[PDB]
Amino acid sequence: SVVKPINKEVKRREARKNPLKNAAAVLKLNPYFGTARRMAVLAEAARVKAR
Amino acid sequence: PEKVILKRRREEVWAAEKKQKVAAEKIKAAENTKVIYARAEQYAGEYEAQDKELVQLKREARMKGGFYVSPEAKLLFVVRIRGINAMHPKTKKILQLLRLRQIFNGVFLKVNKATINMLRRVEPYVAYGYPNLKSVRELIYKRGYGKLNKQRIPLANNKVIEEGLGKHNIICIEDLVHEILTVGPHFKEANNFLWPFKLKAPLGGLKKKRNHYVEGGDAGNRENYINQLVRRMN
Amino acid sequence: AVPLLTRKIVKKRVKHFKRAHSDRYIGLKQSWRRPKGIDSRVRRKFKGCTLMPNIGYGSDKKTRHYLPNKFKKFVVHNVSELELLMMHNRTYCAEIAHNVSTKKRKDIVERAAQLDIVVTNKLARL
Amino acid sequence: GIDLVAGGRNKRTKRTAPKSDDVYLKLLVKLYRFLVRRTKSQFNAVILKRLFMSKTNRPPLSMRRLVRFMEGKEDKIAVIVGTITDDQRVYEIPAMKVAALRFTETARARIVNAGGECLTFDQLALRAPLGQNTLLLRGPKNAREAVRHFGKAPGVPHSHTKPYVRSKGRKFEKARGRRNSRGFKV
Amino acid sequence: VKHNNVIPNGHFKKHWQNYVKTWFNQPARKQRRRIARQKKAVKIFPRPTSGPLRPIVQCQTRKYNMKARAGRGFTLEELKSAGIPKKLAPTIGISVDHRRKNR
Amino acid sequence: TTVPGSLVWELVKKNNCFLIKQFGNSNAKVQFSKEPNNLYNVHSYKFSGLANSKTVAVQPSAGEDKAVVLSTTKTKKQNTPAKLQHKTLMRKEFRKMAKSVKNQVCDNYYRPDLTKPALARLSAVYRSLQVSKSGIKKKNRQ
Amino acid sequence: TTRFKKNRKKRGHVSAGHGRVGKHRKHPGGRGNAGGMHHHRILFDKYHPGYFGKVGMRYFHKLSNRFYTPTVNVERLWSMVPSDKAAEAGGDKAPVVDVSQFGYFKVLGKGMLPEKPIVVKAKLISKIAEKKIKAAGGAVVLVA
RNA sequence: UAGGAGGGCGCGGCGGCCGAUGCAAAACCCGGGGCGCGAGCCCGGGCGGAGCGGCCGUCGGUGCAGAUCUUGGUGGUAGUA
RNA sequence: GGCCGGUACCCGCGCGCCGAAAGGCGUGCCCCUCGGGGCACUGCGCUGCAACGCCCUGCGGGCUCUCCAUCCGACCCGUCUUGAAACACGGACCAAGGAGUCUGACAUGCGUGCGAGUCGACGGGUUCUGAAACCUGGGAUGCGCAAGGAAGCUGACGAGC
RNA sequence: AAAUUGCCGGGAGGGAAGCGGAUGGGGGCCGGCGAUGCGCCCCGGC
Ligand SMILES: [Mg+2]
Ligand SMILES: [Mg+2]
Ligand SMILES: [Mg+2]
Ligand SMILES: [Mg+2]
Ligand SMILES: [Mg+2]
Ligand SMILES: [Mg+2]
Ligand SMILES: [Mg+2]
Ligand SMILES: [Mg+2]
Ligand SMILES: [Mg+2]
Ligand SMILES: [Mg+2]
Ligand SMILES: [Mg+2]
Ligand SMILES: [Mg+2]
Ligand SMILES: [Mg+2]
Ligand SMILES: [Mg+2]
Ligand SMILES: [Mg+2]
Ligand SMILES: [Mg+2]
Ligand SMILES: [Mg+2]
Ligand SMILES: [Mg+2]
Ligand SMILES: [Mg+2]
Ligand SMILES: [Mg+2]
Ligand SMILES: [Mg+2]
Ligand SMILES: [Mg+2]
Ligand SMILES: [Mg+2]
Ligand SMILES: [Mg+2]
Ligand SMILES: [Mg+2]
Ligand SMILES: [Mg+2]
Repeated sequence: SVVKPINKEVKRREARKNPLKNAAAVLKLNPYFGTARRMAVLAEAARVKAR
Repeated sequence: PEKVILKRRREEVWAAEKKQKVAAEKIKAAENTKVIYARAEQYAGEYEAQDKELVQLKREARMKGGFYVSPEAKLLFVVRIRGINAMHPKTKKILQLLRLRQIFNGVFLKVNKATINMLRRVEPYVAYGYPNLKSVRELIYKRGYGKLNKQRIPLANNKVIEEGLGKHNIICIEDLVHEILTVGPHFKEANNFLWPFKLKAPLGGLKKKRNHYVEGGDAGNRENYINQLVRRMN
Repeated sequence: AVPLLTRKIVKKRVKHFKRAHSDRYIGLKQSWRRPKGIDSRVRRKFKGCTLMPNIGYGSDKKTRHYLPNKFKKFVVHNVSELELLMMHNRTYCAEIAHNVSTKKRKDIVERAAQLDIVVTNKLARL
Repeated sequence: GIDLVAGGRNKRTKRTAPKSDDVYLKLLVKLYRFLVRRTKSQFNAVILKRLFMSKTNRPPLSMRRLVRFMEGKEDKIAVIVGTITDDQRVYEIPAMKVAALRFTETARARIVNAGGECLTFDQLALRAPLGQNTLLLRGPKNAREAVRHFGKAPGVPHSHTKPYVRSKGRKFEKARGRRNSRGFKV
Repeated sequence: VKHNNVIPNGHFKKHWQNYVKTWFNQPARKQRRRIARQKKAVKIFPRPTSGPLRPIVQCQTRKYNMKARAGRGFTLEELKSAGIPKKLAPTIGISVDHRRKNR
Repeated sequence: TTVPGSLVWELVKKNNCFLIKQFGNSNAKVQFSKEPNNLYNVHSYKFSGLANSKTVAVQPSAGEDKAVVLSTTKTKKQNTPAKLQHKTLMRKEFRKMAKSVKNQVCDNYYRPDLTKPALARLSAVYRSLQVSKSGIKKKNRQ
Repeated sequence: TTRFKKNRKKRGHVSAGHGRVGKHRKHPGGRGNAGGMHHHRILFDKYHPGYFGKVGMRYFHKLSNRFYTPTVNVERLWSMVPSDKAAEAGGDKAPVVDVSQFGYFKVLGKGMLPEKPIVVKAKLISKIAEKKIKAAGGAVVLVA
C-alpha cells in the first residue's frame, strides 16, 4: 500500500553526437541555429549577386 | 487468483499514470522549444548590438575630439600550463580553489580585486585572458560537462541544463552560454555548474612555458590572445 | 555444439610472467614471485627489465575463462556429472578427468554424444 | 597527473552489511533493503543501518528507561534495535507496544503481563511500513566500563580517566602523582 | 614496556616448566574414585554409603556464622544426654568429637 | 520445506550434497547443482530444487523408449516425503507434451517462473531420446 | 588458529613486519617494568600516576571476613517481596523483609520506594535509607 | 620503501559430503594443448604398478634463493700440481 | 586522409503512390515575393548496416612451445645505508631440512549466548565405538550489582538548559 | 628427480653469456585446428 511505482527502466549513457557539425545534434541543442545560419546564408546570396 | 488480478490492476493503474506523464511532457517539450527558440534569438540579437554599439561609441568620441575608454573586462578564461610536481603549498591551495588541479584544465573567472589578487600569486602556473563569443560557445558545446550530483555529465542536451540549473531560470545551453559570457546575476551558479574543462595539448605547441607572455613565454595575461590559444587546445 | 559467444577473445598478453633471474639459476622456479629487494630494478620497474603482473592486464570479464573453442570447461568424472551440462551445451564443454579409466570414458563419450555436449579430450585413452 | 588525495577515493569506512552470519538477521536485512528502496521512509533508512551494527553500538535499554521515554505516548510503538532488559527498580509500567531484536525472559513477561506487546522487526514492518507513530530509541552508548578508560590520560590535569590497575586498595596507584604529600597531585 | 596497559606482573621467572601440572588424568580420577566408592559400598553393606552421622554446627567468622554445616562429631554431652555411651557410638555409626564445646 | 523457502535458501546456499563446485572461490569458480528437480541444474534460489515448495522436473524415464516423466511436488504435502511428488509419464508427441507441461507449470499459476526452462528442458530431454534410439545423425556444429 | 595469524601473510616479506632499520631485537628497552623511574618515566607517570611510593599504614594479618558487609539499596527491597504477600496488606499492614535472609548486612538509600509501607529488618542501615523508609510510612528493625 | 588491512592460491590432518582407480592410483618426465593479471590449475602423451582426489567446516611442526645456514650429492679447477 | 565502431532506444523502417535507387509527390497559414523559404496537426507499430570474395586434410591456417637472426632496451642479486653495478659484505651448483610459535595476565575490536545477572571451570550422577556427550549443585565460589577514606568510619533524599 | 656427464641428431659464434619488447626464418605440435546443416516443398513409408 505504501511502495512507489516499480521502476524497470535501465537508462544508459548515450553515445556522443557531434555538437557542432551534426544536424540533428545542433538543432536539438539550439533550435534557433537553423534560422541564424539561414539569415546570413540568405544575406550571402544578396552580397555575391550584388557585384 | 486474487493476487494475480490484484497485481495486474495496479500495473494498469501505474501504466495508465505513465502515459499521462508522457502526454504532459511532449506538450511541455513543445512549449519549451518555442521558449528556447525565443530566448536564443534575442541573445544572438543583442551580441550583434553590443559589438555595433562599441564601434558606434568609439566613432562618436573621435569626431568630438576625445576618445572612448572601453568597459573594463569582466570574464577571464584561465588555463593551467604547469604540471603538479614540486609545488609550493600556497600555490597548491590557490589552484585547488580555482578548480585547476591538472595541466591544461581551464575554467572561467570573474574579474575582481579579490580574484585578480589570487591569479597574481599563481601566475607562473596559469595562462589566462579575455574570451570572446566564439571561444565561450565552442568550449561549452564541444567540451562542456555538467556537475550533476557530484558527477561529470556531458551537456549533450538541454534537459541536463534544466535539471542542473533550472531554479535560476537557466533552461538551455544557449542561455548557459549567455549566463557565462555576459557575467550575470547567477554567474556563480552557472559557472560552478560547469565541470573544469579538459583541454587538448595545444596543436602547434607552446613557446617557453617558463616565462611570462610579455617576455615571449606563455604564462600570465595575454588578454585577447587567449582566443588564439583556445582554438588550438579545443 | 554452436557456441553462444559472439565476441572475439582479446588477450592483452600471451607470454607468461616468468620469475626474474629464474633464467640465471637452475634451482629457481619459473613461477612468479614478486621481488622485495631494496635495490631490485625489477621491483622499481626500470625499462628493459622483466615485467610484473598488474590488475591492468586483466582480460575482459565477458570472454574470461573461455577456451579457444569458445566454450567454458567443466571437468567431469562420470556420466552423472556429464548430464549436468544438458542445458548449458552452448556455453560449457565437458572434459574427462585425467584419472578416469578407458572403460568409464567410453560411457561418458557415448552419453555426451546424445546430449550434444562438446568434449575436448574425446580421443584420449583409445 | 591530477592533484588529489588518494586519487579522490573514499578513505572512511562504514558497515555496508552486518558481520554476523545469522540467518534470521540476514532475512531481516533483505526486508529493509527492499523497504528503504521502494518506500523511502527515513525511519526505514535508520533501521537498516542500525541493523548493520556491532553489539557495542547497540547497547541494551532497561525497562525503567523505556517506561520513562514512553510516558504519555502509549498510542505509539517503541522501537529499539537491540535488547530490552528487565528492571526491578520500577513498579509502574504502562501497557506498551515494543519492537526489539531481543527481549530477556523477565522483560518480555513484564511487558506482556502489563497488557503490552513484544513485537519483532518483521512484525513492525507489517504494522508500520514507514515507521509511522513510532518512538525510535537508542540505549546509552557511553555507559560501558571500557568507556571510563577512554579520553585524556589518567595522569594529566583535569582528566578523570579510570586507570588500568590490577587491584584496589592503598598499595595500588595512590602515592606519587595522586597526593601532595608524595611528589605531586597529578 | 609500552602503551597504556596494566602493569605486567606474571610470576614466570623460575623453572616453572618443570612443575607444570596438567589434568589429562581427570576423567581417570573420577573412574578410580567411583570404583573405590563402589567397592567400599559392598564391603560395608548394609551400612550407609555417606558415612557416620555428623552434627549441626554454625560456621565461624562473621561472614558465615549465619550458615549451618556438618561438623566433625557429637560432643560428649550431646552423646550422654541422648544416652549413647561414649565408646559405643563409633561402633554403631555415630562420630565423636572430644574437642567441640557447647556454649 | 516445513520452514519457509527463503529461510531454507539461507541454509543450503553455501554447502549441500547436490552442489558440485569447481575451480576455487576466485573468478574462476564454476558451480552446478545435480538435484533432479532443478531444471537448469543451476545453484540459485530460483532454480533450487531444495528451497522451493513448487518445483518442476523434466526427466527421461528409465530404460524405455520415448517416455518423458514430468513431476511437480505438492505444496501441502511438504512433510510427507513419499507422496510429495506428482509424476506423470508422457509418451505422446512433442507438441502434445509441450501442452501438458504448460498445463501443469504455467496455466495453473504453479510456477510461471519455469515456463521457459521446463519447455527448453523438454526440448533437450526429448531430443536425447530420439538420438539414443535413432543414433547420432547430425553433428549440429553449423 | 594459525591460518588467520598475520605472520602467514608476511611470508615472503623479509622483515616479518618489524622493519629493516629498527629490527626485532631481543630486549631493547629492558625486561618487564625495568626503568619505571628512568626511561619509562613518562609512561608510568602518564598512565599509572600513584604507582611509586608508600601510602597509609600496614595491617598485619588482614582477614577479609572481618570486613564483609554486603549492601542493598531500598530501591531493590520490593523485588524481595513475593506478589501474593505484596497483595495481602492494609494501609497499616506492611510486609517485613529480613534482608539477612537474602545475604545482605546493611541497607543503603539509593533509589525511590513506592508508597506501600515496608518493615526492613537489617543489621545495619544508613541515615537516608531509614529516612526514605519512614517517609513511605514503614519502619526499620535492627537485628543481629 | 618501512608499515597496515582485505580478497585469493598452495601443503598436511580431523568431522561431514561427493567421487576416481589393475579397462592402470600416487610420484616423476615432455619441443604436447589450454585457463588465470598472478599465486596456481586443468587436460594430452610417457613411465610406474596401488592407492588417490574435489567441496563445506575446522585445525597445524603449512610455502625458501640467500643465514661464512644443516646434511647429502655434484662440478670447473684438471688428466693439472 | 588515419584510428575506432555497426546499432535491441539515438538515428532508421513499414503503414499511400511514383522511382533501380537517390529521392520526390499533399493541404493551410506567414515571408520575401525569382528560388522558393519557415511553421503546422501526429497516430500506430517495427527496430543487430551491407556487397563480393580466399582456404577447406593442403606446399593450408595459428601457436602462449623450441632454436636462431636482427633492431631497440638492458650493469648481479640479497643486505646495511643519505647514497650499491660497486675497488662494501654473503652467494661454485643441486636436492631435502630451515626461522613470530606455545603458554599465563591484561587491553581494544569483532562474533555467540544469556542479561542484573552470569559463569558448573573443583566435585557428584550417569554414559556399552567415546578420556566424549548428557544431568546436578550456588541461599551468595569468581566477576558484576557502590563509592569515598590512611584509618576509625560513613555511604548517593531522585535534574535542568 | 635435480645438479653433473657420454653418444646421436639440429642450431649459432670477431675479448663474455644470459635477459625485456618486436617481427622474420626454421622446426615441433595443434582436426572442438575449421561447416557442410536448417527452413518451404514432391512423393514413398512409418
Ligand atoms: Mg602536427
Ligand atoms: Mg619547447
Ligand atoms: Mg624552475
Ligand atoms: Mg634505494
Ligand atoms: Mg597540576
Ligand atoms: Mg612491503
Ligand atoms: Mg609490525
Ligand atoms: Mg633485517
Ligand atoms: Mg625499535
Ligand atoms: Mg637507529
Ligand atoms: Mg623497540
Ligand atoms: Mg639518571
Ligand atoms: Mg603435523
Ligand atoms: Mg617451519
Ligand atoms: Mg635450497
Ligand atoms: Mg630472501
Ligand atoms: Mg656510510
Ligand atoms: Mg669504486
Ligand atoms: Mg658486515
Ligand atoms: Mg665468497
Ligand atoms: Mg623444502
Ligand atoms: Mg553469583
Ligand atoms: Mg639431468
Ligand atoms: Mg653436436
Ligand atoms: Mg632477444
Ligand atoms: Mg616467433
